[PDB]
Amino acid sequence: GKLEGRVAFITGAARGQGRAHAVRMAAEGADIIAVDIAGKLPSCVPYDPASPDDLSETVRLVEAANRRIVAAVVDTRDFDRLRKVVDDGVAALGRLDIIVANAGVAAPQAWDDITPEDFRDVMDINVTGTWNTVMAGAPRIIEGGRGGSIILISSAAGMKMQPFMIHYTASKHAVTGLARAFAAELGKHSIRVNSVHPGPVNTPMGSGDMVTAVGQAMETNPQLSHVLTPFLPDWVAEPEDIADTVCWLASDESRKVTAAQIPVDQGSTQY
Amino acid sequence: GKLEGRVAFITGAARGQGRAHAVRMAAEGADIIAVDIAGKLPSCVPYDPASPDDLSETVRLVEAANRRIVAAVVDTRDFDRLRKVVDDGVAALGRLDIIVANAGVAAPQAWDDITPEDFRDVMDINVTGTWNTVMAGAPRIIEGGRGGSIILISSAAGMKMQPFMIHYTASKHAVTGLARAFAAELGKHSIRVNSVHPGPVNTPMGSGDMVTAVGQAMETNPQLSHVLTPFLPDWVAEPEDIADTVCWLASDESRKVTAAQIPVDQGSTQY
Amino acid sequence: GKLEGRVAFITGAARGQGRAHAVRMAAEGADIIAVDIAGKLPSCVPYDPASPDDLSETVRLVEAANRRIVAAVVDTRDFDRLRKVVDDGVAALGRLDIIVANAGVAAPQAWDDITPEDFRDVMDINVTGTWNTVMAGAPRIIEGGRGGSIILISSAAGMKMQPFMIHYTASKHAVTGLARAFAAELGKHSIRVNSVHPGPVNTPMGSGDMVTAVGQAMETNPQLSHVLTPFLPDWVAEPEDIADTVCWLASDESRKVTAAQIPVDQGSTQY
Amino acid sequence: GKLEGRVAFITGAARGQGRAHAVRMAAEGADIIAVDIAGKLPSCVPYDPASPDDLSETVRLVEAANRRIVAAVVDTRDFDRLRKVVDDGVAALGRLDIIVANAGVAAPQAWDDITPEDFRDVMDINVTGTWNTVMAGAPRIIEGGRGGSIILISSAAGMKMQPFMIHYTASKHAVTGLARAFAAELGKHSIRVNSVHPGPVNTPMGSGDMVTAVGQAMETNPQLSHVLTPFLPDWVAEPEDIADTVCWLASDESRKVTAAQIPVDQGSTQY
Ligand SMILES: NC(=O)c1ccc[n+]([C@@H]2O[C@H](COP(=O)([O-])OP(=O)(O)OC[C@H]3O[C@@H](n4cnc5c(N)ncnc54)[C@H](O)[C@@H]3O)[C@@H](O)[C@H]2O)c1
Ligand SMILES: NC(=O)c1ccc[n+]([C@@H]2O[C@H](COP(=O)([O-])OP(=O)(O)OC[C@H]3O[C@@H](n4cnc5c(N)ncnc54)[C@H](O)[C@@H]3O)[C@@H](O)[C@H]2O)c1
Ligand SMILES: NC(=O)c1ccc[n+]([C@@H]2O[C@H](COP(=O)([O-])OP(=O)(O)OC[C@H]3O[C@@H](n4cnc5c(N)ncnc54)[C@H](O)[C@@H]3O)[C@@H](O)[C@H]2O)c1
Ligand SMILES: NC(=O)c1ccc[n+]([C@@H]2O[C@H](COP(=O)([O-])OP(=O)(O)OC[C@H]3O[C@@H](n4cnc5c(N)ncnc54)[C@H](O)[C@@H]3O)[C@@H](O)[C@H]2O)c1
Repeated sequence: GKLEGRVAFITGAARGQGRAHAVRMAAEGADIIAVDIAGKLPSCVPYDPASPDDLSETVRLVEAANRRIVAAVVDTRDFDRLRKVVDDGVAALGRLDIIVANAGVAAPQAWDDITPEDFRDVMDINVTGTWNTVMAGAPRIIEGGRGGSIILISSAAGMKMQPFMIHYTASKHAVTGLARAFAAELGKHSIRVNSVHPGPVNTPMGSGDMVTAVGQAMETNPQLSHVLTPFLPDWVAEPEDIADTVCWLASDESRKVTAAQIPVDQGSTQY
Repeated sequence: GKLEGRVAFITGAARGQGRAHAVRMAAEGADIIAVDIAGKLPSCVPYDPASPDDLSETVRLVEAANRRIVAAVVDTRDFDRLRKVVDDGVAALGRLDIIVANAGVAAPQAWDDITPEDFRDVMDINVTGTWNTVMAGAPRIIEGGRGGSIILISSAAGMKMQPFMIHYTASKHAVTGLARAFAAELGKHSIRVNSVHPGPVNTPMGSGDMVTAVGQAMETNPQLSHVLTPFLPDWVAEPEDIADTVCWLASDESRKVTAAQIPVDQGSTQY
Repeated sequence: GKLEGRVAFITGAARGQGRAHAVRMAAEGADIIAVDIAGKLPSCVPYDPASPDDLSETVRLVEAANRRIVAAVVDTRDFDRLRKVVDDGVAALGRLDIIVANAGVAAPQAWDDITPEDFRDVMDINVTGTWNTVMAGAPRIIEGGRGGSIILISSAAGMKMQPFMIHYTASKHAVTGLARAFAAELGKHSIRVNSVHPGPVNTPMGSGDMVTAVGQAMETNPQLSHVLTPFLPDWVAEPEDIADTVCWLASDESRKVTAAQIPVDQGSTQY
Repeated sequence: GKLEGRVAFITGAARGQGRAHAVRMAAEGADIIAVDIAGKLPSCVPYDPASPDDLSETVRLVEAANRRIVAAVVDTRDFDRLRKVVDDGVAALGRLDIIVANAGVAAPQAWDDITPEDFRDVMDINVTGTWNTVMAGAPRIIEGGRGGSIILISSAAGMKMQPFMIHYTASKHAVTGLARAFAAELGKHSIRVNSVHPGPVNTPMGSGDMVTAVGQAMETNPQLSHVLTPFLPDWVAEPEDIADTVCWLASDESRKVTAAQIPVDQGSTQY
């Protein structure tokens, strides 16, 4: 496997893309430190939350590949507990090489329906949770002295833009900034830091009231409806496609790639 | 003048570039709604704070140009107070056409010296404050039915990156995201939203211990010393050079320009 | 007048945007060196060519503003004649401060209908002609020892992309590269070099004949139909709108701005 | 073998990165159509040209990997010959899946030492040769009806800029544009088109008088010396590092990635 003997720390691992990364990296020989909030999301979020049962299933899948996994229910906004969990994982698994900062939320809203609390919540999770993840993981990669690879999941919205969520777009741009900023200062440790920018991905972020919320928002400005048009026939990527790119970024075959924005969007950022 | 009969809402107006904008737009015929925190900055900020007296001196300068000014001591993180101040100002001056979201802080710090507090404070002011500013002002532009122009002050850091301030670079990227996102949804009201990206500017953001904080950070990674190198002979722009660009963006001579990132950096973002 | 005493060299001056630059900079007090091919364009170009009479009309409009103007029929691909025309102009007018490299062509074609000759003709005009223009003018700017300002006209296509003209998008990207490259080496002379990226502009390039060509190419791929969608209500800028931006770039009010890509596209490059 | 049963068409295959792509893709199970000028380079080029013997050695290595290879000495500027070579290769090998447009030249020169001939030569090769490559291969990928993957080799210069080669920088931006424009019209055939942007690579592009040419150009503007500074400790990548990224883009593990600019530059485009 491409990641034999390695240990990856992955947030938002209970389902969707985060589960896809855990499962892919375990298959490549990595042991896993997996976290998810596994509970209530901000009230502007229209789809269903993840559950402790979801995270148990990620655990089951990773063990079925014969790898060790340390999993915990924790909010990426809770820096002290996140730091504690990472330290407990590393003590247990012996090292840390890879961070995937994947936990995030989306909430379609017309600009003038976004309350201060709404803005705060999305920014807190998508940016501060992302910064907390690097801050919990990086000193443990540095201590090993082997170099490493940190992948921050941004969005197509964080390279170009996405309409009907001012907070989300801001937050995903902030993630681009976090990648370039952490890349510059962590590069002397041979730690690569890169951001990944998916278009629409087939995950439970499409569940609950998402379709309705998107539908309602679009009505407020129909001129903005083609911002996510791809060049390929596909509008939607599978979580495995994102895991493909993130696996490559984790692997030694991207050892010279850092500070980069990697789109996996069937071309829509150039549309 | 290029802004006869217009009204501009300018944040961070007590000194530096914010004062230069007020003075420049006043000279152009605009009445002003000016706000500043005029007091203690986050503990990670190494330079000196502004005072209420700094804000009064901006008031004097604008009145000396024979223009009207409404001014208030207010934190851009305080949405409730900011909306009230804007609403009273617009009631007093008759309309709103222009927003310059200019209040911001900088703090040189090694990445591993940024506490959760420091990160939060820089993010809250540079992003949340910026968002609060548009939210308080844009409805007043809309109701006038004339279109208008909103300028968000980002940084070179928000187009490329700047080392030794993870929070700052992330926040200024977020500001790029705010300008594109607000441009997309407000465009139907004929409201332009653009961001401006200065390199170093000759302001009191250079005051107190800033040069010291800079050298101390630079010491942690000398390889990063040349990120801000210009193509022109000059490393530093004057606040009036930034006012030059923001005035163009406020004027009817940029009516078709929106969602843009305008650098004023002597070429450094391409260095 | 913002350009009193200055001299500007403008290509593609016979009509459209180039004429609007001449007229505007004349109104601001500059004398003008104006050239145009004023004759046949490559066969892939679907709209009507300019004529000697068109250039003569630009001359009269410039003379009407009480300015001096040296005008000549010349192909920007003709490096020797372009250099002599500049040299003659500078001998007559005393100096050179400003370059607007505006001459260019557009040709909608399905990717597989572009012949080698078509690709060559579009590249030669849009890239080599632009490069010849800088090589003919920049030595005379340097000679004066006053600094100066060079504006290359690219396109939204050269920031993002435009479908159905592989040559044109490539050429306009080359223009972004020319600007950054010349900015880097000419900056030591205090010569700024920037690129300007219009969306659709209301000029003879966008004639009926063009519309037909655009419709034909579009039929080959309907999904690519919304690449030029604006955030503002207007899809088309006026040539005066572009002249507003290029004038600001020529003026001392942008003395710190170099290597920049300035869009005038109502938001479309972020759509 | 990530590429069993596939056929890749690779230009500049006699040595350096082109040979590394041939060798790697053959190891991954692909058969090869390989071309190289294998002779005289433009006179502005300071390093050593390749020879027919170099190309024969590439043939030797692919054959030793137990793969089939069709190789020819041909200039990418020659559309007629290049197309005929591709056609003979596809008649022999059965199909075409992958294109690596890698043939390119570099020439350090102060801006005012670039002759019209130097400019045209660098442009014809890096841009027209690249376009000719796609035009010769893409119809063949289309006729197979299986989708495919086109990788254009640009440079870090084509994402940011590189000093002391106006032509080179312009050509590599043009390559960025080509990737986007072709991605747009070929995506309906499930053909991805992407560009790859290396920083310095350890190849014979460093041979002959390259070191001298670089040092001499640098003397004309010492301010520009740090444009290629990395965030990682290494300034230089190996051709295998680039082959890693091109291999990934050729593979099914980047099936949703198109119109992307992929830097392999240790972070220098964000420096
Ligand atoms: N789905 C898309 O179309 C799409 C497109 C672009 C980007 N993204 C981004 O990709 C990432 C993966 O999301 P997904 O599509 O797998 O959606 P998902 O909602 O199925 O997965 C996200 C997971 O993160 C967890 N999470 C959310 N907030 C958290 C917090 N504060 N602390 C800890 N865990 C938290 C959720 O419980 C959930 O398990 C997110 O960063 C998202 O913004 C998604
Ligand atoms: N000076 C530089 O080198 C530089 C470079 C790039 C960008 N910028 C940005 O330019 C903008 C203006 O900065 P400046 O150079 O004039 O520095 P400055 O400190 O002189 O002026 C900033 C002003 O904003 C005010 N302010 C700060 N936080 C506030 C808050 N929460 N609420 C209300 N007011 C607040 C301060 O009191 C101060 O008066 C900032 O956004 C800054 O980040 C500065
Ligand atoms: N009109 C648009 O929608 C649009 C959009 C983006 C960019 N542009 C760019 O704006 C610039 C000006 O174009 P325009 O809209 O005024 O169109 P236009 O055709 O009216 O003007 C272009 C002028 O340049 C001249 N010209 C063309 N090739 C020449 C050559 N080799 N040498 C000398 N002169 C030459 C033409 O004769 C014409 O007078 C061009 O670079 C064009 O690519 C136009
Ligand atoms: N070496 C670097 O530092 C570096 C950095 C960034 C990008 N690049 C780019 O990478 C690519 C590969 O170059 P390399 O580094 O392996 O150097 P190289 O000179 O060793 O390889 C280039 C090969 O292309 C061939 N070639 C050149 N022009 C040709 C033409 N018109 N027709 C056919 N073949 C031709 C040359 O003969 C040579 O064998 C080029 O596009 C180059 O511009 C190189």
